[PDB]
Amino acid sequence: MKEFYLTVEQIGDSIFERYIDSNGRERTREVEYKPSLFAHCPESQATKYFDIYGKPCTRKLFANMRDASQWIKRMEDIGLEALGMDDFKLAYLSDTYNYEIKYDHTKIRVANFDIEVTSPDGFPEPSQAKHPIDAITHYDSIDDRFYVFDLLNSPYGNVEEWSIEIAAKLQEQGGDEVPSEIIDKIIYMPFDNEKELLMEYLNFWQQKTPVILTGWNVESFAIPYVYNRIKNIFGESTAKRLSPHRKTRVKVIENMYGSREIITLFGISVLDYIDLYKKFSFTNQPSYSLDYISEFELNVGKLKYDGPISKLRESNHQRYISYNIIAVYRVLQIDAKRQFINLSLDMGYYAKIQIQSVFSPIKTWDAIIFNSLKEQNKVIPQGRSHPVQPYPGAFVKEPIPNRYKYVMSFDLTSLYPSIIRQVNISPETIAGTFKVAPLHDYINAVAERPSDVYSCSPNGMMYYKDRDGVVPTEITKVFNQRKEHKGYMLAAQRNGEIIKEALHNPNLSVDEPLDVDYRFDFSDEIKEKIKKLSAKSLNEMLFRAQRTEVAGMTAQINRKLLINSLYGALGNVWFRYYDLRNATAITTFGQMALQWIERKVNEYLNEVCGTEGEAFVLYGDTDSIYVSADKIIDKVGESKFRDTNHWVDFLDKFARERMEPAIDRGFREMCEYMNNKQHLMFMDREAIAGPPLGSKGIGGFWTGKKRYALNVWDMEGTRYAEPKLKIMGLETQKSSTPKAVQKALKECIRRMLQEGEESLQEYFKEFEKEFRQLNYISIASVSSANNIAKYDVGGFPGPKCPFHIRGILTYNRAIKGNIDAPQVVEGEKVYVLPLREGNPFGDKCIAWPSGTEITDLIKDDVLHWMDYTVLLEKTFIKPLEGFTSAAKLDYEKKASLFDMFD
DNA sequence: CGTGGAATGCAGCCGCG
DNA sequence: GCGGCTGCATTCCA
Repeated sequence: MKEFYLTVEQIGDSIFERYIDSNGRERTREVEYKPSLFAHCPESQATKYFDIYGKPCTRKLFANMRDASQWIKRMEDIGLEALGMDDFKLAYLSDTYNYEIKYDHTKIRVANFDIEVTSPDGFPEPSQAKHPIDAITHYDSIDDRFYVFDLLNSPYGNVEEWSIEIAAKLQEQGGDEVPSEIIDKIIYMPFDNEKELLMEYLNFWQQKTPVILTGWNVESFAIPYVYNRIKNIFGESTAKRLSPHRKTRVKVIENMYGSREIITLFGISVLDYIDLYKKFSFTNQPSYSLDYISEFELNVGKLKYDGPISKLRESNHQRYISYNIIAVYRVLQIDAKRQFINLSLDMGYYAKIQIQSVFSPIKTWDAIIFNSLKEQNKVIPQGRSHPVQPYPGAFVKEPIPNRYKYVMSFDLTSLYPSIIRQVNISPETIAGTFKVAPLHDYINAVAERPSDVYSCSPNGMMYYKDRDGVVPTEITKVFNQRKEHKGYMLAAQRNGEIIKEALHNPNLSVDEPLDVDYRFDFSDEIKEKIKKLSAKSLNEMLFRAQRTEVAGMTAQINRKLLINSLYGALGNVWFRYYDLRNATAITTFGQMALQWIERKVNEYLNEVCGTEGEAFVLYGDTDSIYVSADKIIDKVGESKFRDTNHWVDFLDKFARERMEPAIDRGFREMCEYMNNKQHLMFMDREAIAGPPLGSKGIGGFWTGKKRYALNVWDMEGTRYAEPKLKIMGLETQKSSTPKAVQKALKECIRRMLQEGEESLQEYFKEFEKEFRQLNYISIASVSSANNIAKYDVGGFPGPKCPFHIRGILTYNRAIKGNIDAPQVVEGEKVYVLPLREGNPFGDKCIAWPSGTEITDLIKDDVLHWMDYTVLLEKTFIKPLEGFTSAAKLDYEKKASLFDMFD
């Protein structure tokens, strides 16, 4: 098989690499890699190397990376550019694997673990690791086994062994309900003392050293804990065995008002699934704990248990171990879904970099570009330093707060990557500048044409139209790849149909499954060849037919990820190809583009509706625009439509046959106006919203920028059986809104958009009448408490102490002198509730930890003094008032008309 | 080290017979 | 007594 790398590290003058050799066996090797950097040389000197600017460079082959680094230093002291890949691991990787990397994940050891540390005090700080590790479940992808290490005796109790039989049983049976899929994949290992446990684990760890290390928070907890626990009990060199090259290093990170340390293990790639999630989930959740995410992704979280976790081992050691096992597994399941590990591997090997760098847009693109330029003997620019100079971004139209009955949204395809291609923006394509006129003079097409020789941008930047830019070329390549892969898909879906006929018209003749490439389209000599084929073996020809299709789908996703993570890199000063003028060129262009089309779409909808100067475009936002179709409906009559689905088709037909052509004509003019290298501005109809035909409901409403709601029926050609509410920015997406409320808000909105004023009123009056009878946890506002002691002057609010930080004070007091009371930990979230004066608590509000009910020590009184009026008014009424005001509706009859004023 | 647009809860001032 | 503003807090469109 092809030979690929697992991990690479540079340890002072040496390259340590773990890799899969030609026979599939894992290997590790040390190499005194000889790096090569480049310097500019005179034309007289003949070479095959030139920088991206065409200037000739002489190649310099150093004896060791140290010398190379030393050289770069001297070059900075003289003031001369030092071209070449400064990251020697990348270079080494480029040379050792100069060909499309093809790996077999089946040979890559992916470890997934979690630990348990019984702690009486607070959270057991990893940097200290003051308490014994009483459990470790470590899953190995190569063996597909869960290795459990159980501590039988510790200063916190001596327990019996964990029963697998009991673990398999049902809850109602006194069991732990550990799934039947992993019940036979468990290997239990109890121990008498912790030293015996740690040393056995560390030993197992040498036998099956992970290549990829994952888990939930394993990088900020698990790893540091185990490492420090071992370093303190045994010495530091023993703790270093966690690294296959016996090298570690502590890193420091400052998040908010404090810091945390992680341990770097040379020779391993740590992809903490919590970070992996946050980066590729693209679904911001209110809580990122495994229990929340697992419940939200798997529809079931981590096992349940009674009493505090710090006492679970002493109270029910059986559930304690099972809870540990299930924790590891829950993460494995989420991955069975999102497949973010694979997403990392295939992405890392594409760019040819350390898998853990998949977290950096910069590192990935620098790696991708470096490899391209290298193939054509070109030398990359020297990483230069740049002052963080904020530049303008996307244009967002200030909407007129109001209701909108019919709406049609349109979006531009990959706006930023597109503009880079169309204008041909790149550090080496800069040709010159030109007298810049007010952006508006460009949007209304009244400014002088920038130039008739160079591709231009509204910020005054001019680019060569002939030469191919380095950046643009590279994006285009990825775009072209995403396409060639949809091709391997939209085909492996049809070639799979000519095979799906296994029972439709089966045959016989028992033999091996037909040998053909399911990817590339089938042949006629093979289409007629599948006649005399066994219907039994015919199934395997569909396993690959279905496999290839997915293999394709799992191909474009990665490509769009790169495409989308380019502008950021390019806009990031630490990027090799960064350039402030280019970033502003891309971005300012986007603005002209979005407002130029706005004008066109308005000019057109007026010259089609007869109107003189109507504002059809009610909102814009970076790359999309929302249009009002009201005038278009009235131009035919709502009565002239059978049902809702009838006026919907009308608009769709109108957009594709009238709008698109208008839009494209328009954008083409702009391309000619800016004398761009190529027309790439493409819009597509996105949504179509409106109220149910013959219903007193309003279309939707806009409160302000980024804040609105629509009732959509057709999203990009996809008609819904039931209209879906598209609420954006409103308080329904606000995690801080108590359930009962945030719920009641969506229903308030729905009634507004599909039923009308009167319906909304009926609901509001109902909800208020049935508010007290709602659960106190449900009607409570959630908040995260940061920096509490800063406003805690002896148990009381300090310098303008926040509302949520106040209640924490009233709480810390009410339970001051109790360890059984749920402790409110800094950096976490808490429930908040107002209190009526005269309350035996001191303050006007109280807040306790989240996901937990108020301690029975003060629960009774809290549930007796919580100010119900103040509560509703602030979380329901106040925000609904925001919606109804903009929508021009009342949520309460007899309201005042003059309120809108003063 | 992955870049700009922008929309509020409170918490305290200041300005007026 | 409540009407302007400003305190950065915190989240979210692209």
